[PDB]
Formats: sequence, C-alpha cells, structure tokens
Amino acid sequence: AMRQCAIYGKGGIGKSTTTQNLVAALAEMGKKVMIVGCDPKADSTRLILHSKAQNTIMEMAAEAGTVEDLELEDVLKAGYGGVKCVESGGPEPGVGCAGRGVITAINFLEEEGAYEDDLDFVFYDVLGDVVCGGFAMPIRENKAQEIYIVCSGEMMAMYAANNISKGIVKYANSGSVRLGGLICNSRNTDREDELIIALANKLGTQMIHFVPRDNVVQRAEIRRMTVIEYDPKAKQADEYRALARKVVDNKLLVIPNPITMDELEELLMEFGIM
Amino acid sequence: SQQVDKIKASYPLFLDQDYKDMLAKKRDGFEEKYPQDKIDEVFQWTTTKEYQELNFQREALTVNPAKACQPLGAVLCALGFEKTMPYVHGSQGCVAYFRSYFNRHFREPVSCVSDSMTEDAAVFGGQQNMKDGLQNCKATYKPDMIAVSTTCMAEVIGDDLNAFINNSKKEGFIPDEFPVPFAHTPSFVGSHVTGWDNMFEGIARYFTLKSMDDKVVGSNKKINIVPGFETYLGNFRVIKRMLSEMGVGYSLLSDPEEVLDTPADGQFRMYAGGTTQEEMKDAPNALNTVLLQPWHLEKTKKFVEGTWKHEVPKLNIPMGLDWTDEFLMKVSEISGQPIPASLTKERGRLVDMMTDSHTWLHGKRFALWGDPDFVMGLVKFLLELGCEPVHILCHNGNKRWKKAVDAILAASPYGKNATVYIGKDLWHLRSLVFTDKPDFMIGNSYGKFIQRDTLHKGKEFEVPLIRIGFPIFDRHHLHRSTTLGYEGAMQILTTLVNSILERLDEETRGMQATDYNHDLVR
Amino acid sequence: SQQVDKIKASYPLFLDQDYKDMLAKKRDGFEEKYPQDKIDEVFQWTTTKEYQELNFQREALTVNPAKACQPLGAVLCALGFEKTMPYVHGSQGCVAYFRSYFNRHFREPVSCVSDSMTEDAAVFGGQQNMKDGLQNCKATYKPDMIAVSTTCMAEVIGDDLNAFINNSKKEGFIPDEFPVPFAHTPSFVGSHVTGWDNMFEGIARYFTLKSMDDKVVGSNKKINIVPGFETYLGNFRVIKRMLSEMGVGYSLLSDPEEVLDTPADGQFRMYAGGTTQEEMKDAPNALNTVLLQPWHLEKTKKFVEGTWKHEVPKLNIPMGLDWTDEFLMKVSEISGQPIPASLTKERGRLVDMMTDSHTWLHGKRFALWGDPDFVMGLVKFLLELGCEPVHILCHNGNKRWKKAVDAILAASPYGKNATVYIGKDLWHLRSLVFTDKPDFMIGNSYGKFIQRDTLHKGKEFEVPLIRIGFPIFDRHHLHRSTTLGYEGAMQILTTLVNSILERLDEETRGMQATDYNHDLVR
Amino acid sequence: MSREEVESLIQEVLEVYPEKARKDRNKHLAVNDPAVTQSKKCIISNKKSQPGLMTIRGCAYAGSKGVVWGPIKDMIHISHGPVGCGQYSRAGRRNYYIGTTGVNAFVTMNFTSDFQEKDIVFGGDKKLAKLIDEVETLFPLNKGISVQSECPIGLIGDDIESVSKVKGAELSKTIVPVRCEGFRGVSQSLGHHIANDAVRDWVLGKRDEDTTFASTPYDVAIIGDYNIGGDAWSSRILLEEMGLRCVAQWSGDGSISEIELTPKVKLNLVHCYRSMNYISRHMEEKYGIPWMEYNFFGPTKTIESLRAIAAKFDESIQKKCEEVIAKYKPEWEAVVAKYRPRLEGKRVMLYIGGLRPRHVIGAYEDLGMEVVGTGYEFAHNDDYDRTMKEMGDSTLLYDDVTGYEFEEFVKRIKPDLIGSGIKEKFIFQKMGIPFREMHSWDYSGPYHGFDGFAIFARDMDMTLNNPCWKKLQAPWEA
Ligand SMILES: Nc1ncnc2c1ncn2[C@@H]1O[C@H](COP(=O)(O)OP(=O)(O)O)[C@@H](O)[C@H]1O
Ligand code: CFM
Ligand code: CLF
Ligand code: CLF
Ligand code: SF4
Ligand code: ALF
Ligand SMILES: [Ca+2]
Ligand SMILES: [Ca+2]
Ligand SMILES: [Mg+2]
Repeated sequence: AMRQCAIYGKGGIGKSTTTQNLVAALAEMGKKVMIVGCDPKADSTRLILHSKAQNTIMEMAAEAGTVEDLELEDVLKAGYGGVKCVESGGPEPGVGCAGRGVITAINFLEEEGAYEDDLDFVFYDVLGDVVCGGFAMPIRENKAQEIYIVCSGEMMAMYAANNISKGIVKYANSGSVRLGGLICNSRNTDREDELIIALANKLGTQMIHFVPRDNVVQRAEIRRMTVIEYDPKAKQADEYRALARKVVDNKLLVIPNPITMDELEELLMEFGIM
Repeated sequence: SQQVDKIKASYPLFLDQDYKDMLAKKRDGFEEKYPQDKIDEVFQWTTTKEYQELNFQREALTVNPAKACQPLGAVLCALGFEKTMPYVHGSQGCVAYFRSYFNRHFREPVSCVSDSMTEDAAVFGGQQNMKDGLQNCKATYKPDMIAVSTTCMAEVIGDDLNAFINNSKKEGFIPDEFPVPFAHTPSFVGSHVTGWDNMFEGIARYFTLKSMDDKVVGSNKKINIVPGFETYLGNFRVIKRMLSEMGVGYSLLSDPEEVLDTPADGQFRMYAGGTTQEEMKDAPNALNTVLLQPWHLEKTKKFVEGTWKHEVPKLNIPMGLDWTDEFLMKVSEISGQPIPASLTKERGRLVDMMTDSHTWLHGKRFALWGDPDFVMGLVKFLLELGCEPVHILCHNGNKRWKKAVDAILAASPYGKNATVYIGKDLWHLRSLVFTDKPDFMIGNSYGKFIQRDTLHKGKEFEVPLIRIGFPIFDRHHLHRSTTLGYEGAMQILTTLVNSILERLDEETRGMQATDYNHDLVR
Repeated sequence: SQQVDKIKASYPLFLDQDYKDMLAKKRDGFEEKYPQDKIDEVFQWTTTKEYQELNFQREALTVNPAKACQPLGAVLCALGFEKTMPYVHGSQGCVAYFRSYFNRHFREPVSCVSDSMTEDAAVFGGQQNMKDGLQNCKATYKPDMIAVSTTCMAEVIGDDLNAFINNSKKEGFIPDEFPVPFAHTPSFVGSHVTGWDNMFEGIARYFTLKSMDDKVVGSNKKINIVPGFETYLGNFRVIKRMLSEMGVGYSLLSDPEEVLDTPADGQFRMYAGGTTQEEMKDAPNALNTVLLQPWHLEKTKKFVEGTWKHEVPKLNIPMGLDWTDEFLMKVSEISGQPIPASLTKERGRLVDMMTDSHTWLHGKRFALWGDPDFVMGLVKFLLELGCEPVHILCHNGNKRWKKAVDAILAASPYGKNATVYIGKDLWHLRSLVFTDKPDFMIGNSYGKFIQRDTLHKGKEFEVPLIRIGFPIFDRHHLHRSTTLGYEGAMQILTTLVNSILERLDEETRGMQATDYNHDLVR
Repeated sequence: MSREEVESLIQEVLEVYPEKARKDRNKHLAVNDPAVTQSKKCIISNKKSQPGLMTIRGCAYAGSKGVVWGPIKDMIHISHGPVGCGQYSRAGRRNYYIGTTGVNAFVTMNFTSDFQEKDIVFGGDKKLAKLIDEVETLFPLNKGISVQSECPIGLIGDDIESVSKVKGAELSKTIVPVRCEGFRGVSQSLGHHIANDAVRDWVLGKRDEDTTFASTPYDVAIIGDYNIGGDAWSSRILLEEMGLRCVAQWSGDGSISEIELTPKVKLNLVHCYRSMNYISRHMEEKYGIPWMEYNFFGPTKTIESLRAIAAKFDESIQKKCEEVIAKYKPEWEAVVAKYRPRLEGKRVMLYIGGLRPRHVIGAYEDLGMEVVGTGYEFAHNDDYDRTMKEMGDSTLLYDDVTGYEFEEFVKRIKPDLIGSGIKEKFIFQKMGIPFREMHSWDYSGPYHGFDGFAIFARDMDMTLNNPCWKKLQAPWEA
C-alpha cells in the first residue's frame, strides 16, 4: 500500500481543485489520504479544510525560530473524510524564494515521519510553473512514484504538458518516477478530447479521464468544499468518482516521450481544426 | 631608506620619520577624518554598559562571527577517507576559500575540487557541470572516491545531487560502481560542524543503507569512533593510542590525520592513510559506535541507531578528568577490556599536575568561545581546575546545548557567575570583556583583535588571549596539539597556568616598582 | 585595606597609596639611599662597553653562576636505580638544598639522606655517622641499595668512604651483601654534571669490576644507554620510544623518569621503576654502550672502554636534525636493525615544520647558556634553522669543548658572529646582551633577571627569555618537555617560532601606531 | 629550453584530460614569443574554468569586496548573505591602513547579515534595512556603507538598490549596493568591473558641483594599489619626494573622501591595470583626466616609471625626479651587490592573479634571476599582450592553470624558485622547491619602490638559499 503521487500541469489548469475533489472521492471509498501543498499560496487544502489554512510549515517555522523547532501537530490538520492536509507555504508574490521553502517543507515532513504507515495515498499538489529544482522536490528519489499531468485542449496547456514531460525525464531516468497519464480538465475547446488523446499517445501515455467543465465546481468552491461534499448527487460528483477509480486501478506508468515544437504544431493542425 | 646590513620590513620601517610625516600629511590633507578627541570619545563609549545594551539588542547585524558555513565541514570530513577527493557542487569561489582557510590553519596542502557553476548554470541547472566535473576529476586526480557536497547557490536552486550523479553514471561519464557519496550542505543552515555531520551521514548511507541484510552487530568485535569536526592532529592520535593501549579493536571513521601531516621528503602526496572503503562497509558489524562530539553528530546518531542498530552511548566529549574517565569506563564495558595500569598511571599524573598548580589557577575568570562540544569540554575542565568561566559563548550553539551547559555549571560552585550565550558574536563578547573583565579569554586567533581593543583602554584592562580552538592563524604548529584525554588535559593545563605565570611576570618586571614580587620560584 | 570580595596579594596590594606613602617615608627617613639620579647613572654605566671590559677582567669574583656542585648530580644519578636511597656523606645542610632544588624543578618528592656530620665529626672523622647512618637508613626507609656520595666537608678531611663502608659491614651495621656503591664528589672540582659522572662510574664499578670473567661482549644482544645528567622526563621517554620503535634491545642505565613522575592516587611511593641491579651486573654483556652526553661522561667512558671492552661510538648528543640522524644510523649499525618507516616519517615531519617556519626564524640572534652537551646541541639545531647564535656561554665548559663548538660554528655560514665563552657567568652574559643585543636568550630561570635589567633600559632594549634548560622554577611542568630526537626538535622549534611571533604581536598591538602590521595571519 | 621541448611538454601534460577538457585547456597554454603583438593567436583567456580540474580562481565577491571595496578604511562593508564568504575573507588580504579599528576604521572586521533559511525563503531586504539602522547606532563614525552581495542575493532577486536609495536618503549617508554575486562571470575579474561601476554610479560624482577643493598643477592619484604590506605607502613617498601631491590612493589606506576628490586631479597613475582600468577610462571620458600605467617593482622599473611620470609635468618636477633617483642609487646598488651574487642565474616560475605575473619580472632580473614561466588566474588578453614583451623567448605561459598542470610543469622545468599563492605553497615545499607567496608577500614588508626592493631581495635569498632545502632526503635513503 501507500502510493505517492504528484500533480503537475499548465498554470491555473485546475490541478488544486481536481486533486481535492479526486481526494474527497477517495476518502468516500474509505482510503486514507494526505495532501501536500507545494505552492507559495497555501490554497491546495481549502475545499478539504473548509478554510484557507494558516499554519503553513514555512510561516510556522519562521515563528518557532527554525524548522527544527517545529512539530507535525502544529501544521498537519485533518479535514473532510478524515483527509490529512499540510501546506508548504512561502513568501508573498515578488520576494523571497518559494522553491527553497518547498525543499525545506518536504524534508521536514520526511524527517518527522508524516508519511505515516497506514496512509493509502499522498498527493503532492505542485504549482503550475515549475521554474526550478525546488518544485521538482516531489519527484526526487523515494517520493512520488507516479505523476499525473492535468491539461486541456488549449494549445498553450498542451505545450506546458509536453514541456513538463521534458523536465520529468531527468528524474525518471535517475529514479523510479513514472508518468501515470494525462487528466483532461475540459475547457470547451473544439475536438478537445481528440487533442488530448493524440498528445497522450505521442508522449506514450494515456488520457486517464476527461473531467467536464461544470459550474457546480465553482458553486461548491464558493462554499469552501468539494463537489462530493457540496452535492453528492451532482453529475460532476460522479465524474470525480470515476477519476478516483481510474487512478486507483491505473497500472500504466511510463517515461515521457517528449515531442518537438514542430510535431506539436502539426498535431494541433491535424486534430485542432473543425 | 634602508641600510643593507639591517633591512626593515613594514613594522619597523614605517616608523621612520619621513614615513610618519608623509602619513600625517595624507591624513590631514585628504582623509577628512574625525578629530582624535571624537575618536577617543566614541572608543570609550564602545566600552560602557550603555553601549553593551544597544549591542545586545541587535537583530539583523552580525559583527565578527565565530562560525563558518556547512561545506567547510563537509570537506574536512571527506579528507578523512582514503584516496577521496572532496567535491563541492556549486561556485568555485567557495572552494578557493575552503582551501586557503584550511591551508592557513594546518599549513598543509588541501585538495578540494569544484564544478565551477557560473551564471548560465545557475539558470539552467548544474547537471552538465556534474557530468563533466566528475569525469574530469576522476581522470585527472585519480581518486578512489568523490565525496560530493554543496555551495549555497546549488542549494537555493535545489540542484538534485542524487539525480545528477545517477545520470552521470547512466551516461558513461564515470563507472557505475565508482563510489560517489553526497550530501546537501546549505550555507544558510547550521554551521561548518553541521556540514561535517551531513557529509558523514551521507558517506555512511552510501556504503551501508542498501546492504544491511548480511550485517550482525558485534560480529567484527570492534568499536567505531566518529571524531566529528576536529582540527587538532593530536586528538586523532590520542584516541587511537588509548584504545590500542587497552587492546581494544576500533575503527576510526573519517581519519584525516595522515593527509594533514604528510612528510616533506621531496614528494607531494595528494592522498595519505584515511578511513578505507572496506572499513565503512563493515562498520555495521561493530559492537557499538561512539560519537566523540555528540552535539554536532545528531543526524549521524539518528542514522547509526536506526539503520545499524547500535546502542550509541550517551557520552560527552572526552575532555577533562571526569569525561575522560567516563569515556574509558564505557569503552571498557562495551569491549570487555579492563582499563590498563598504563592509563591508570596517566590519569594519576594529570591529577598530580592539577594539585601542583591549583593555587595559581584558583579563581581565575575566563571568557571563552568555540564549537559546542569543544566549549563544553573546556568549561567542564575549567571547573574541575577551580577556575571561573564567566562568559561562555558559542555562536553556533542551540537551546538544548545551552540547557546542558547550564546544568554542568550549576553542578559546580565555580559556575556561579557564568553565563552561556548562543547566537552571539565576537563583538558581543568584546562588550562583555570590558563591562565584566575576565583575567584571560580562550579562543581562536580572532580574539587577538579583542585583546588589542582592551589594551587600548589601558594596560590594566588588557585581557590576554589564550590560543585554543579553530582556526589559529597567527601561531605556528599549534594544530599538532591535543585537547582530548588525559594527555590533552595535561596540555591545556600547562598552557593555562604558564599563561597566568607569564602575565604575572610581565606585571612585576618593573624595577623598583613592581619587581618586589618578581619571584624566581613560582 | 582589603575588600573581602577582591583580596589583593602582595603585588597589587603594595601599590595602594597608603603603602606607597609609607614605603617613601621609610626610604627618606632611615635608609640613607643614594639619590635616584646617581642610581640611574650607575645603572646606565653598567650597560656600557667600558663596564663590560672591567666585568670580563674579573679573576676572583663570580656573580650569578650558571652551575651547581657535584653531589647534586650524584643524587640525580642514584635516583635512577631501583629502590636506591641517595646517601650523601657529609653535612645535612647540603641535602636540604639538594632536595628543595629538585623539588622546585620537578615539583615532585625527592628522597635523599644525610649522615649529619657536625663539628665533632669534622674533627674526629665521620666513621660513626656512616655506621649508624647506613643502619638507620636501611631500617627506616628499607632501600634495596644505598648510593653514597660526599659533601665538601668530607672531601677536605679525606674521609675514606670505602673503608668506612667496609667496616660498617664488618661490624654488622649492615649485611655484607647489601649493595653500597660510592663516589667522591668534591664541590670544588667540576660541577653537578661531574658528580653525575663520578656517581655512575662508582655504581658501574661496584657491580662490574670484580666479575668480568664470565662476561662476553654482545651476549645479551642489547645496547646500553647512559643518559647523563638529564632534567626533562621527555628525553628519557623519547629515547626509549625510538629504540623500541626500531626493535632494538636496550638497557637504560640510570632511569629516574618514574620516581620523578609518580601518580597522585592517594599513595606516596618513595621508590618507583629505576634501573635494576641485574641490569647493571649484566651490562658488560651488551653489544656496545652509547653515551648520550659525552662531554660530561668522561670518567664513565674510560671505565666502559677499559673494563667492559666496549667500543663506545663517538656520537654527539642526539639533538637537532643531523645529530639525531647520526645517532639512529649508529644504533642501526650496532644492533643490525634498519631504521623503520615510522622514524623516517617523523623526520620528514620535522623537516616540514622547519620549511613552514623558516622565514620567521631566519637571522634571529640568540644568546644562550646551559650545560656543555645541551648548549652544543642547541647551537647545532639553531644553525640548521638558519638562526644566529651570537653569545654561547657555558660556565662549566672546558677548552676542548669550546674548540669543538667553534668547529661546529665555522662549518656553518650562520656561525659567523658567534662567540663561545667558558668559565663565564650570567653577570658576564648580562653585559653581552647590552653591548651586542640578541633578539632572544635561551636558558634557565636565572635568565629572567637579565630580561628585567634589559627592559629597565628601555622596551626597545628588552631581551625576552625563552625557558629551556635547568633549573626552571617560574613556569610549571616544563620538565615534562622533550629536547632530544625529532620530537624534541619539533618542540623546540615550536617554542622558538611562537616566541618570535608573540613578541611581534606585542610590538604591533599599539592602535593607530604599530597595529598596521598586527596581521591575523603569520 | 627550446620551444620545441616546451610544446612537447604541454602536449604530454594534456594527455590525461578527457577530450573536451583537453581541447579547451590546450588553448590556455603557450610558448611565449617576443614579437607577437597580439596574444589571441597564442593564448585565450578570461573564459570559464573547466569543471573539476581544481583551479585556483576565486569569485566576483572576492573581486568586489575582497580587493576593491574592503580596503576602504572609513566605510562599513557588509557581506550580504550567509555567514561564510565574509568569514573566510576576513583579514586574509594584507591591505594595510592607519586607523582606530572599530571606531573610525573597519577594514579588519567582518560585518554580515548572516542569512538563515527564512531570510532566503522570505527575502532579506527588510533585514537589510534593519541591519543598516543597527550599523548607524553602533558605529556612528562610519563614513559610508557598502553591501556586497553573496550568491543567494543574486538568485532570489532582493532589491538592494532600493534599500540603498531609501535608507541612504533617510540617514543622509552613502550606501553602495554591489551586485557581486559569486556565480557572476568566471573569476575575481568581473567583480573588479562590477566594483568600479558601483564606485562610478554611487560615489565618484558626489563633488561634481563642488569647487572648494584647492588643487595644484601637480595633483596625481594612485589607483590600483591596495597597499599590500604597505606597498602603496612606499610608492607614495617616492611620488611626493619628486614634488607630486597624492590626493588619493585607490583602496589601499584609501578613504571615501579621497575617492570623491579624485576627479580633481591632473593625472591618474594606475598600478593595477586589470582591476582599475574601468574607472580610469571613465574618468578620462567624463573629466578629461589622462591616465598612465606604471611599475614600481625593482629599481630599473621604478626609475623608468619616475622618469615617464615626471615627463608629464614641468622641468621642476623632472629635476626633483633626478634628485630622487640619485638619492636612492647607493641604496639599491648596495642591495644588488649583496644579493645578486647569491641569486644570479636562478630560475623562477610564477602564477598569480592579473598584474604581478608580469610586473615583478624586472625586479627578479634586477637580481640576475630569470623568469622561466609565468601565468595568470584571471587576466584578459590585453594583459597577455603586455606580457609577451616582458617574458623571454621560449618561456612557458599558462592561463587559469590547473593543479595537475602546474605540478607536472614544475616537475620537468625544475625551477629554483616558485612564486604563487597560499593554495600552492605547501605542495611545492613538500617537493623540496623553495616557494615564496607572491600575493601576501609571505607576511613580509613592502616590495614596491626602493625600500621594498631591499626586502624583496632579502626574502628571495632567505628562502632560496635556506639550508633546509638540503635535508629533504633522509641520509639512509639514496
Ligand atoms: N471541472 C471544472 N469545472 C469548472 N470549473 C473548474 C473545474 N476545475 C477547475 N475549475 C475552476 O478553475 C479555477 C482554478 O483552478 P485551480 O484548482 O486553482 O487549478 P491550478 O491548481 O492549476 O491553479 C477554480 O477556481 C475553479 O473555478
Ligand atoms: S590575485 Fe593582482 S590583479 Fe588583483 S588580491 Fe593578485 S596579482 Fe588579486 S595587483 Fe592585486 S593586490 Fe592582489 S595578489 Fe591587481 S588587485 S585580484 Mo591576490
Ligand atoms: S652544610 Fe651548608 S649548604 Fe652544605 S656545604 Fe656546608 S655551608 Fe654549604 Fe655547599 S658546595 Fe655543595 S652545597 Fe654542600 S657540597 Fe659543599
Ligand atoms: S562563490 Fe564567492 S565565496 Fe562562494 S558563496 Fe558565492 S560569493 Fe561566497 Fe559563501 S556562504 Fe559558504 S562560502 Fe560558498 S557556501 Fe555560500
Ligand atoms: S526560480 Fe526558484 S530557486 Fe530561483 S529564486 Fe525563484 S523560487 Fe528560488
Ligand atoms: F496558478 Al496554479 F497551480 F495555482 F498553476
Ligand atoms: Ca606543513
Ligand atoms: Ca608533582
Ligand atoms: Mg494550484
């Protein structure tokens, strides 16, 4: 048991929202989960904690003097479905270095043994712009074993997806991390499903699932909760339940096969028009 | 001018009248310096309690620190392994500094390499530098191992050392089986000693973590010893000597005494002696592991207990009388070997020296600083001697350590006026030796500037420095000394008393003034 | 007055105003002392070449000699034999001084006995004192042997020691087989080193002269080592270590290292270690005999070659680099043992230190004194370091020795300005350091008074004292040092370079005056 | 001897490097030749160091804070970033000054922000602001502050110039932000440039509108002399003896006010071209002040320089110049008569930074010694162009030499003496080769001017002819 996963993808593509909803589904199935927020903005746990967490590791460590004076209990909180939540934390936009904060945060979790023995899953929710080594911390040796890239039929999102695939290769070749697949978080573009499927095939992976764009997500979000909690009978709620199962039973873990910019342009022209 | 028969270097030379005249004109014409009255006024001010309070209120400014950064320690630790080349991933300016810092203390050659990451490597990452770097080092300096540590630059950008090394191997830059242990050594975390601790744990993990299956505790009948950051050659030697004298099988893990003391015989040896690879791989089979300086071997301890399953004894550094005794008795209990008549005699000789010199050492107030374990050892020994440590400063100390030092101080009547300061620097200590004058101060060469300042206030205010610690740059070959064991205690004791007697002779050398007390027999 | 919290001993105390006023009243009112102007005038005069010339024309007056009398040496020699009680036939006042002289240098107990010859014993001879003396000693202190030496009173009156001891046995005051070796040690002939030589030769004869028949040179495969008058426990220790390191069987005849360094463990040991009687009796069987300080082992040599038939090698004291080399090469040739890698590395390390410190030592001028062998060993080492010995004084040296030293001096470019003096004292040396000022002087504690006199003329005239020799009374535990071998050379080199750097530090400590040269690194 | 053998030696040495490094290093080793006026056809310099080859090079920080700024007496220099850079470089360079350390002078002290993890993660500009306030309180006599950026400051993008401007205006003080992040450039060299630019941008123009300074036709400024062991002072006494008035010395015993007065001088005398050509060129284009390089190492060079300098003024100065030369003639002649016979014909190999490799050659030759090999840690090609004329033919030249290369070169060439840095000193001494530190002068008196030549000669002799060099081999080992 105990599977660690990292979620990556285009900025604002919906990874923090999808993760929390996917996790709420998992807890519904009776799975024990921890979500590790790896983004300066400590917003990867609001729908689960029903509030913006304030006890972030970095801020908590700055107060206690050093991370060495910190303690799990102070930063690790349980929310909906018994889901465990921790937030790396970081500086306000435009100052400091958020990457280093993530390195420090992850090591602290590692050394405090947060990654407990009876967890079924651990999800690292990473920001969209992996602009440095610090944000690859989740996929170093003995961390996440599977990666899921969230994207959409949008040209720029698919480019970010391929681009990230390139960055994964160094880590996948030196370790055991593998790309588990692409999660299409639909944005109503034309022939969107064909686009993602073609890119997945080119990368050598699969389109795990296709989450539809549904404003119910926004209404649930406004009330600080996932769709599974907000409205269990919602059609979208079942979409996440299906995503959860696809994840749980997934056995396809490969090493990204990055394509060139030209190959990507050629792919957009072929499956993008009409 | 110069007299070819008696040439003058800068010191005597610039005291010649023409040079004095010149410097006087330089000052008055273009330096726009503050009047001498203002300078003296401000000087006096910096010696008061009012200034001291402002001084201790500092929150952002550090002045004259008593510590170095992590990588310095990682390098020293790597030098302790056979044919190992310290490799620092990051900027080359660092390595240039680590080498010359050590060159100056040991006055020996210090081999260390860098992969010179520049502007574009800080941007795109330092993986290429690692691939070409490991290949170039191996081919050029033919080491049998490359111990990798980091500069702050590589730490900020989170360069993945493990992934770079693994890919360097996967791509043929170096053989798959070539040992390349590594450690993340943040210049902004801890101090040089933390670097030593991280580097060592990283080396122990590389040779041991994946191969614990066949290991059995106590099977090789030896005792592992981890010295920690040590810059006194005599400390490595006295430990080996005492164990061998007890007929105790031991394995010193990280032993740089040979590379730091090669003979000048017409041949340069980049590598010498050092802890072998086989010794490290076999370490888990030892009966137990002893950590000589526990306060900066915290990470190592956690690894040795969790992975090796050794019940690491709770021992203080073997300095002074009581802690050396405790060390020996523990080693005897772990190895079964009795403490020999030899060591019993050595202990008795130290006690003899203590009794012979106690009247001169009694009540003498000292200010001292250094690394955690060292400083605590000195405090403990000082107390046994009947001395009064009054200002104890450890810049890289922490709260727990301070709590332990306070307990050692409270257990003795001689610790009544002592205070322990952590996170304070030599400018703070400067204030303390003015407002609460000690007879002497014990520390590294950086304290010479403090002795300089105190004398400026007046001869009666001068606080002589007693050179013990790291680094020592203004005296020669003091790195050959010993501070551990009875031997070390004997050396420290001789130095303290004779320093005291020296100063006494200086104060009473005045003829028909103070020489009435210039006794031939002390 | 006194403040109970900060009590003042004589030094700070008599500087208080009231004491000063009182001392002033005492001076002007009843001392009738010469005006200060007159005192300063005569002091200046005593530092001139004119005064020096008068000083050196002394024929009858000796001031501040640098030597002691024979029995002092006899006593040290005896203490080197197992359970032997030094016994000085003569007046008790002698023994009181011998014991307190050694007490103050070793800061250890020194057991010596006297038969207390008073007025009537002087007149009627001291045969009874010997009879009752030998019996009281043997019964009270239970020695295994009593080595008898003499006071000058007993030498003037010609007390026959042999006769007195023989009758002591014949009449039953002490068993006929109890060993009682003896020696005539007149105060008015030679010095303390002569007494060591006479006492040793006396003990060697007692155990060897009458039993030469069954002796075969080289049958025990050992080498005898005669240390001579030695006051550094480290010297005995390094010699033992070097031979054992070479796996050379040896026998040190007269070894007091244990009695002069017993442990303080709640028990007083009057006797410890020492050369056993068996070792002396079997001595003629060794391959050869080496004399560590030949220049004062003249009588011992004559006996060793004439009676033991040993071909004593012509070796100089093993001090410095070259002479330690020669000493090892000679032992290797005599014993057949090659010089081990261990020692070759040690030598290389001495050379490393020499190269690391040569720039601070080059051209430094030294005035020095002590015993013949020691003094010569120092001169040699100084020359090897590129130093300039300028005033070499040996109060108890002779014409032959002087010639030999002048030979060593001419063999080196660094001996150009050196002058050797024999039969001269410390008041003569004092003039030399004023008229031809050296940078430092190396000698025993009596030199401290010369440093005091030089500083009185001015700081720029002060000649600092580096303590090396015998006796050393104002510093503690220096008697544990080592001057022989590479170890001693390393220790001496360390003391010289750091004395130079200490003085340099003192001179450049003046802020905004000389501190421009107060470098952190030297 | 013979470039044929030297070129072969170079090839033999390169045989151990992997292809990539071999090809690169090959461009940095050459056999000198007196006629080439353009060194880019012989050697390339000022390029990145190959990774893992153990070079001797430092960083931009050492170049900025270590050589250019740290010397300045009455300013407080803050090593901004983790403790470390500042600790290793504390009082390691013997740039001598006159002052009361801790009150009006701070050269020998180490001021730092001692960055901890939260300073990197959350930025340190607020810490920098508070640090400046603490400095103003505890050190009221400081006449200015500089903040020398260490590696991390360059990565996280702290806005030091903003803090400098703001606090600067608030306290009415000159606060100079220097972006000398270690990883910038490839050596100490870019740090010199960054340092010069910071002087130009934040200090030099301060008195552009002021005319209260009373100048004379003989005002000069010595720039590029860091007063190592007092080198600048023994140079200054010569210039003032021939009638010139030194209004400023750049960074050796230098004060901020004399830097601000430099734009008023008639001539800028540059000793270290590598580190100070930048500001010299700026003062010429902006203030019209001409500059000229000089060399005070040894009598032939010193006399040549005094005459060339004197020629820039009138006859009264030239007359005094000859008077100065006549005065010292007996003195240096006595130095050569005594030491040349002891040093005559001995061969030397040098390896230093960016000036001395070429500048000290004349002094060596003044003692009859020959420089068989020379090289620089971080010189540019304009430096090598000036080097080919100074070196003899078929001599060896090396740029940013590696440990392995230097060692192997010394083994074959077998020089009688080596002049380099502290990182090389103990290797060669073990090999039994006399070594002299040519950076710190091995803690010995000044080497500039006539008074320094005597100490220079005594030092070279003291070390080269020392008796220890004969004892390296144990007697029992042929
Ligand atoms: N399936 C969906 N349907 C509708 N809106 C969605 C969906 N997924 C995400 N969103 C919206 O997109 C916004 C940003 O997504 P977020 O979870 O922050 O992703 P990222 O972590 O990549 O920024 C959310 O505020 C939410 O309104
Ligand atoms: S290695 Fe000078 S360009 Fe610069 S510190 Fe030494 S050969 Fe420097 S002369 Fe100078 S005072 Fe220097 S000696 Fe130019 S200042 S970066 Mo290391
Ligand atoms: S009882 Fe008293 S101390 Fe003894 S001798 Fe007589 S007066 Fe003098 Fe002098 S020289 Fe040495 S110590 Fe003696 S053996 Fe002669
Ligand atoms: S290239 Fe130069 S010296 Fe190196 S860091 Fe950068 S400016 Fe400074 Fe500083 S603290 Fe220690 S020594 Fe380095 S790891 Fe950081
Ligand atoms: S890109 Fe990353 S390593 Fe660089 S300063 Fe920003 S958060 Fe830090
Ligand atoms: F803007 Al994001 F994950 F919050 F890419
Ligand atoms: Ca050395
Ligand atoms: Ca004693
Ligand atoms: Mg997000």
